Amino acid sequence: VYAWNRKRISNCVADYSVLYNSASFSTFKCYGVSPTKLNDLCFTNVYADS
Amino acid sequence: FVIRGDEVRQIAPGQTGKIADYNYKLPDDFTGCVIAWNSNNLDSKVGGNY
Amino acid sequence: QVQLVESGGGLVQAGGSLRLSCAASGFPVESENMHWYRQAPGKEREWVAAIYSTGGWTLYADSVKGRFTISRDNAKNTVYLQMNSLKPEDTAVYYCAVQVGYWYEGQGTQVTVS
Repeated sequence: VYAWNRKRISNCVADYSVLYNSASFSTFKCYGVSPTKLNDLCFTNVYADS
Repeated sequence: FVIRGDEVRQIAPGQTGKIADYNYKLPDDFTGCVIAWNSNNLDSKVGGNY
Repeated sequence: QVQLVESGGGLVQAGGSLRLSCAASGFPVESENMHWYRQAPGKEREWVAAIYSTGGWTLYADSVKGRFTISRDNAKNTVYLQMNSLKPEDTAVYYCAVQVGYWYEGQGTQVTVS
């Protein structure tokens, strides 16, 4: 957690519907996006912290 | 009805979730409330209750 | 008196084909959703299958994909379970559990693999 993996994501197609409907995630808490209506929104870059 | 432990949070108005979207959706202006009690001695059995 | 009688269990070789049966009387079977109950030496008892009302709607566990076939006698409320492509580790004792109120389960039957 103190050396969390950092990933830079862009230049591709994001399908968050499968992630939302995966049902394998105990917590899916969104502060800054809605769980739905995220497919038609896109930005300059995406940062992933694992 | 009968739900599981993490399903308690999803049974609430304005709360997102797969079950809250496909099974039981509460209205935004819902008036009333929810009473949930443990039933480990009635709805649970050795070998699995399905 | 609501009772269970078991039939079909016994010694068998891998790859056989037979009828397994739980016969119960005194109540209708389409009343609710029954399930089946398997016992093998290990951690805890392990599930196999159950069918539901308003159509067959047969459901199997992940380890039993497409092997058990069930033919079902609606006129005289009888089960018929039919086994296919048997491999060893499922040596077990079988029960069939139904709901009419109180919790009910019979005596079961023995199944072995040689």
